[PDB]
Amino acid sequence: GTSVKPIFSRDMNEAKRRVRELYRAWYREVPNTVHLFQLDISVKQGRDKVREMFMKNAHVTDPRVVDLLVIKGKMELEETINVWKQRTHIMRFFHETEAPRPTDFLSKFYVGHDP
Amino acid sequence: QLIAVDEKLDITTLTGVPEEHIKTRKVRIFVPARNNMQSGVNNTKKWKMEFDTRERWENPLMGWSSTADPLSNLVLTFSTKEDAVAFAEKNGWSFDVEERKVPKPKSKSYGANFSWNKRTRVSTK
Amino acid sequence: PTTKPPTARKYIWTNHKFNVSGTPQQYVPYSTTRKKIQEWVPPSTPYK
Amino acid sequence: GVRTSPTGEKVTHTGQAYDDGDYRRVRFSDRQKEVNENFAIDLIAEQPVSEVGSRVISCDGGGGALGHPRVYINLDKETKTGTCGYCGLQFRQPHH
Amino acid sequence: NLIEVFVDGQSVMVEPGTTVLQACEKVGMQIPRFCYHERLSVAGNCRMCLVEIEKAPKVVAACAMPVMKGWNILTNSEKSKKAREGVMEFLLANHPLDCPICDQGGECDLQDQSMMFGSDRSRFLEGKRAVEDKNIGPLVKTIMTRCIQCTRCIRFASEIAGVDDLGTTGRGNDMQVGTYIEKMFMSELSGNIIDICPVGALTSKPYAFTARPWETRKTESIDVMDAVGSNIVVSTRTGEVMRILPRMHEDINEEWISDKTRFAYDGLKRQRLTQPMIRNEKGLLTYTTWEDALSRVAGMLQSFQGNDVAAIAGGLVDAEALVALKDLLNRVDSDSLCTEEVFPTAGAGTDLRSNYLLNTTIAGVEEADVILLVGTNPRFEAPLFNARIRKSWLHNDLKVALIGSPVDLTYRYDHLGDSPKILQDIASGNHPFSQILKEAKKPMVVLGSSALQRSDGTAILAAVSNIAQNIRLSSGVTGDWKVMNILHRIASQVAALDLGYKPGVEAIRKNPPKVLFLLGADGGCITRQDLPKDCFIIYQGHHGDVGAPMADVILPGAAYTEKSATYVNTEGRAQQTKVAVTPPGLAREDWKIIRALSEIAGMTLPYDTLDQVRSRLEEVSPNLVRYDDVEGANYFQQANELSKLVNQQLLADPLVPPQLTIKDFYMTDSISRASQTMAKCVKAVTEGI
Amino acid sequence: KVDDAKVSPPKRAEMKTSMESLIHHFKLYTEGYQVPPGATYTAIEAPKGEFGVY
Amino acid sequence: LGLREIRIHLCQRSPGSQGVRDFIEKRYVELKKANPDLPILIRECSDVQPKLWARYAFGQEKNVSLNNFSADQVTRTLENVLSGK
Amino acid sequence: TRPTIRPRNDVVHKQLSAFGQYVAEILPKYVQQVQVSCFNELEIFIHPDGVIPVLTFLRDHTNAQFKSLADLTAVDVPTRQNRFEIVYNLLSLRFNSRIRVKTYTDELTPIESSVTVYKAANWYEREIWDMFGVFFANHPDLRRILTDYGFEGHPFRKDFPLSGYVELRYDDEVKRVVAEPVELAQEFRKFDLNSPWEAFPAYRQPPE
Ligand code: SF4
Ligand code: SF4
Ligand code: FES
Ligand SMILES: [Mg+2]
Ligand SMILES: [Zn+2]
Repeated sequence: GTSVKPIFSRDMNEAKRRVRELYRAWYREVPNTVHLFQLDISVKQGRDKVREMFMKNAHVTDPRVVDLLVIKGKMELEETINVWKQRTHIMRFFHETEAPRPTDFLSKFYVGHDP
Repeated sequence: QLIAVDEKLDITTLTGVPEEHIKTRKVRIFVPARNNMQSGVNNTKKWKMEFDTRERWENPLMGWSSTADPLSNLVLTFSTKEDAVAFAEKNGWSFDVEERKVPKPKSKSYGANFSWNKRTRVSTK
Repeated sequence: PTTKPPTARKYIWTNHKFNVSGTPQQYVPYSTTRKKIQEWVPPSTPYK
Repeated sequence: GVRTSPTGEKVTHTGQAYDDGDYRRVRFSDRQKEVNENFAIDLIAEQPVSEVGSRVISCDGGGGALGHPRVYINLDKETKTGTCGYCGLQFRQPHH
Repeated sequence: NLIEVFVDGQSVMVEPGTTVLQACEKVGMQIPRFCYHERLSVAGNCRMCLVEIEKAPKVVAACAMPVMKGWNILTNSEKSKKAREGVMEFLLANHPLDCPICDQGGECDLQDQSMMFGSDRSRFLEGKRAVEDKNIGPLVKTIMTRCIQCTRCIRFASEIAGVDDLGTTGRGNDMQVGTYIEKMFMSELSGNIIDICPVGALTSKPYAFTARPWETRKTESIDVMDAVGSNIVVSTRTGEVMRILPRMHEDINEEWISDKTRFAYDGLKRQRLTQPMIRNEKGLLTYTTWEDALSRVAGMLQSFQGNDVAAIAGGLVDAEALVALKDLLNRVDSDSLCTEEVFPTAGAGTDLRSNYLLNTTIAGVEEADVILLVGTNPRFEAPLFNARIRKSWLHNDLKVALIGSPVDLTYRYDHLGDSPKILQDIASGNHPFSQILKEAKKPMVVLGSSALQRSDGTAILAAVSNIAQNIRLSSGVTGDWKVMNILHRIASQVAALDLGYKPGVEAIRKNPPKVLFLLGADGGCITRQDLPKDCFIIYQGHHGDVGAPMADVILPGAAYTEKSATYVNTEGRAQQTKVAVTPPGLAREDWKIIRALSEIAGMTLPYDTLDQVRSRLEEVSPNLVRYDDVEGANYFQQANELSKLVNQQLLADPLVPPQLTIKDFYMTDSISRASQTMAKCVKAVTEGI
Repeated sequence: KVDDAKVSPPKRAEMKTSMESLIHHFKLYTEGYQVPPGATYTAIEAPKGEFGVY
Repeated sequence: LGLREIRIHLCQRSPGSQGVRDFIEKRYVELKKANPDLPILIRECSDVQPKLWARYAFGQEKNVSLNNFSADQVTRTLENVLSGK
Repeated sequence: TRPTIRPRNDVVHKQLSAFGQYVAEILPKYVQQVQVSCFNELEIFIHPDGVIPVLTFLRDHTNAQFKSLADLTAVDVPTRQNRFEIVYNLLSLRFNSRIRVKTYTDELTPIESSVTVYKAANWYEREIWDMFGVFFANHPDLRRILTDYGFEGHPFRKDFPLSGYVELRYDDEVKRVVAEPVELAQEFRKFDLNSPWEAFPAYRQPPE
C-alpha cells in the first residue's frame, strides 16, 4: 500500500534519533556487562563490537525496518542488563571458536565447492 | 497521517539468515515437472521455490550422508509466479524463474486407426 | 521352558551372550555398503 | 559361510570389507567386528526344490498370517524353477 | 466454429471432434485412465474412463467418445463412481500382491487410482492368475503377472519406435503381452515403455530394488549424451545419482528420451578422475595437490606463448568452461583453440549462426512437406530428431528421402544412391527429386554433421546450399520457412562454434603446439605421434579414457549431473543443467579450475562467480544467455554467396554414417564407454540372446 | 477402528490375502491418508484443564 | 595494433539496428571476401544496444556502440577498426 | 445409517449462521467475511485494525459473552501479500459456544495488542512475536518467550529451516558452551509424499 502504517518515528529522522538513543544506551552498558559477567575482554573490545553490530545494518533505508531493529536491540539490551543472558551468549557475539573462513577465490577453490 | 516508503521492500536484516546464505544463494522458481512414471497431473498445479544444491559427504561412522547446508530441504509453495518472485525479492536471495510448461492441445480421433488411405491405420489392437 | 520348550531353528544361537559392553567383545558400528565411486587406475607403463 | 579378506577382516553377507590402506580399520583394534555368521543366500541354497503337479502354485511363506502375502507362481517354463521372491522358495513341475 | 459442451453444468467451448476426456481436462478435471496416452493412439479397452452424460442411459468411454453440442458431462456422478469402482475391482481382483517387492511401489497408477477412485475391500474369493515372465533384453525387466493388458507398450512400440515386435497372443483371460518368441526388444527408444507402463510389469533393470520414489530428490537438468538437448530429471538419493527420467518439452524432447540418455548414468561411477595427478621421475602418474598441479601448469604457460598453445574441446564441455579456456589462451596471445569436430570454414564458416544451426527447429519438422537427409543416420546420431521425423511421417504423410547409405530407419523412405553425385545432380535439376523439391510447399534439407568430417565436407556443404538456393529461387522467396539445416551430434559443438572455436583440429596439425590443453577431449584425434617430442599435455576432465593416459598433468572436473552448466543443442537453443550432486573427491568445476589456473599464472580472469562467467558469455554471444529462446536471424543468402566463390571436387566415395547399427549407437562417448549397462547392451545386441 | 481402509489400516490377514487391502496398507504407511482442506480447533477436558489443538 | 577477431551484436527486431542489419544484408559479403581469415562473429541481442567488439592481441577488447547507425556509419566504423585509426 | 460417516448438526449450523449474520450486521466497519464450516465452527475475517473493537464486543456484549480466550496463534502463508494470519479462538460459557476471529498482517505492520481485553493475550502475543516476527503495538512486556537468549530469526516461519542455522556444543578451550554453524552427521531426508492424483473433487480450483 502507498500509505503504509508506521510503527513509529514517521520519517527517517526520528528513526535515526531512536538509533542514536539505543546506541547511547548500549555504550553506557558495556562496562557493567564486562564487570558483572566477568568477561576477559576489554571495555574497548565491547564498545567496538557494539559499534560493529550497529554498522552492519547501516544500509537500511526503511523507517519501519529501522524501528524493528531498534526494538530488537532494546530487547537484547534488556536481556543483558537483567543478567538473563550468561557469559555464553555475550561471547557468542564474538564467534571466538570459529576458524578464520577463507574469503579469496583461490582459497575457496582449494578448500571445497563453496562459492 | 500514514507515511509512505518509495523504496523496494527488504526484510533481510530482520529474517536473521546468515549473510552467506543471503548473498550466495540462487533459488529456482518453477512449476515442478510431472513425474513421468505416472499420468496424474495434480502435482504440477503450484509454483515451487527451491534452493541450489550444496555438498553432501559420507559420514566416517555408519557411512551416512552428512550435510552443512541449512536450506537443503527448504522448499516453498507459491500460487503464482508473481507471488514467488515478490517473496524471493523481499528476502534478498537471487532467483531464476522458469515459465510453466503446459501440454499443447492435441487432436485425438479413434477412427483414425482405420483410415482407408492414410498411414495412421494401426496394425494391431 | 521345561514344560513348553520353544521351537528349534538352525540359526538360533546355542549359547546366550550377556551384555558385552565394556569388553573387547563389544559391538562396533561400521558401514555395510561397498564403495560407490571407482577411481581411475593410471597405467603402469610409461607413455614416453 | 564367512570369508577372510587378505587383511584378515571377515566379510559380511554384503561383501563389506575395508581396504588394506583404509584408516577406518582402526576402529576394530582391541575390539571385534560384528559379523553375522549365517548367510541367507547359503541357507536358501541349502533348501530344496518342491515338486507340485500344477501349472500355478501359491506361496505364503508358511504359517498363514505369520508369513508373507500370498503370491502365485506360474510353473510353465521347464528350463528353470519358479521362485517365490518374498521367501526365495523354488517350485517345479514334475518333468520326465 | 467451437461448439458448447457442459462439464458438471459449467460451459466449455471446445472444437468439434474433441473427446469427453479432453473437454474435462480443459475445464480442469483429469479423468482416471490406464490405457489412454495423449502421445499414443486411442485404445479404449481398460474402461477406467467411463463417465455419464446427463441424459444418456449408458456411460461413454471418455477417451474415445467425441463430444456433441449440448452434452452435460457428469464426472463425479454415482454412475461414474460405480463404473470406476467396478473396473478397479476387476483389475485388482486379477492383480497380484507384489507391492512391497515391486519397483513401481509408491509411484503406481494402479495404487493411486485405487486409493482415489476404487473401493477399499476385496470380494475376490478365488485363486489369482499367474503369467510366465518374458525376456526382452538387459534393459527392461518383465514381471508379466502384474500386467493389466493396457496395450500401451504395443502401441508405443509400433507407432513411435517403428518396431512391431510386441503384441498380444491368445485371447480371453489368458491373453499375454510379449513377443511370443525369444526376441529382445532392442531399440534406442526402449525405456519409454518402462516410463509409460502404468504398473510394475515393465521396470528398469539397472534401477531394480535400489530405491523408492518418495526418497528420490528430483533435479531438473538437461541431457548431454547427444546434440538434441533433451530435458531430463535426475533422481538422486543421499548424494548419489539414482535414476534418469524424461522431462516434458514438446518442442525438443516430448516426454521421450533415448536409451543412451536413460541408462548411461552408471558410467559416472567408474573410471572417475578424483584427484589432481602429475608424473614422477619414473614417468608414472601419481596423485598430488591442486597447488602443485596448477603450479606446474602455470609455469609451463608462462614459459610458452603464441601459437605454441592449443586447446582441444571434447564432446561434453560447457559454455562456461569453453569461454574460460578461450580467455585464458587469449591472455598469452595463443590461438590454437579447436574442437574435435570438423566444420567447413571456407566462406561464411562460423561467422553466421544460420550456417551451422538446424534452421528449422525440431518442432518445425511437423510442418515440413518434404525432407531430404544427406549423409546422416538420425536414428542413432539424434534419436529424438528421428522420432520427430517418424511422427511427422505418420501423421502427415511426410516424404522422407535419404541420400547415401540405406540405414534401417524406422519408416519408409526414398533411398537416393550412395554418393554425392546424386547431390550434385539434384542441384542441377536432372534428378526427378529436384522436381519433387520444387513442387513441395515446405521442403527441408538436413545435412548430417557426420558427413562434414570427410575430406570434402566443404564441397558437400556447398552442394546442399546450392540445392537449398535452387529450392528458394523456384519457390516463393517470401515466408519465414527455412530450408537449409545441419544436424549436429556433439553436445558442446554449437556452444563452441558460437563462442568462436575453430572447428576441427586442423590448426593443431598445421602448427604443432608445445602446450596442449585437452578439455574433455577423449576423441583421440590428436596424439603424441602428431605432437612434437617433449610436448606438455594437461587433460582436464571427469573420466580417464584417452587424454588422461596420454597427458602429463591430469585435472579432475565435474560432470553434467555435478555442475551447473550451459549447453546449446543442434537447433541453437541454449539450456542450463543444474547441480544434482557434487564432484567426487577433489574434483572441481571446470571454469573454476581454469580461473584458478589463470590466477596462479598471474593472468587472472575478470570473473569469479557463475553470474560473472555468464555475463562474460553474454559479452561474447548473448544467445548463450537467452536460454529458452530458439528463434534467430537467417543469413542463407550471405552463406550461399560466400560458399559459391570457392569450390572443390566431391570425393568418389559413398556416404557412410559412422554409426550403422545399434551397437555403434550404444558406444559413442566417455560416459557410455565407462558404463556397465551400455557394455551389457552391446554384448546383447552382438551375441544375441 | 473405523471400517474405512482408506483411513485406518486393515488387518494383517486382510493385508496378506487381499490386493486392495495390501494397496491400502502400503499407501497408508508410506504416504498416509489425505485430510480435506480446512481448519478446526478441538478441545477436551484433559486432567490439567482444557487441552486443545488448532 | 594487431587485430584478432571482430564481433557484431545486432538485435533482430528493434529499430535501433536497422542500419546494422542493412550492413549485414548487402555489405557483409564484400567485407568477408576482403578479409577471408578474419573471424567476424555475428550474434543477436535482446534489449541492449547493438555493439561492435574488437579483440586484439593478448586478449585486449574494445566495444563501440552501434545504436541508431546507418549502413554508411557502420561501414565507416568497421573500416576505422580494420585500419587502426 | 452410515456408521463410518460423522453426523451433521443442522440446528447448530443454523444457530452459528444466524449469529454470524448478527455480528456482521452489528459491526460492518471491520467484518470482511463470515463463514460456518460444515462441522459447525464459526469464523469471522475482519480488518486488522478492528481487533480491539471486535474482541471487546464479543467479550462484553450480552448476546456474545466470550469471556475466555481459548487460543491465540498465527499461520504463515508466504504466497500471500500479508503472510501472517492472526487467529483468536474464544469460548462463551454463558451460551456454550466457540468463535474464531482471523486477521492478517505482514512483517512490518503492527497488530494492536489485546491484553486489555484478555490477560492471556500477554503470553500468547509474546509467543506469536517470538515465533513469527509479528510486533504487537501496546504490549506491556514484549520479548522472546520460547527461543534461546540471543536467538536470531523466528523459527515457525515457513522459510526458516527445520534445523536452523546454528548449533550448540561445549568447547573446552574457552571453558563454555559455544554456538557454531549447523552441521548434521545425517541430513534430514526430504520425502515427496503427495500423490499426483486429485483426492477431493469438492475442493477443485478453477484452472485460471
Ligand atoms: S504394479 Fe502397482 S499394484 Fe501392482 S504390485 Fe506394483 S505397486 Fe502394487
Ligand atoms: S506391459 Fe505395461 S504397458 Fe504393456 S500392456 Fe501391460 S500394463 Fe500396459
Ligand atoms: S482410458 Fe478410456 S477406456 Fe482406458
Ligand atoms: Mg512402469
Ligand atoms: Zn513364499
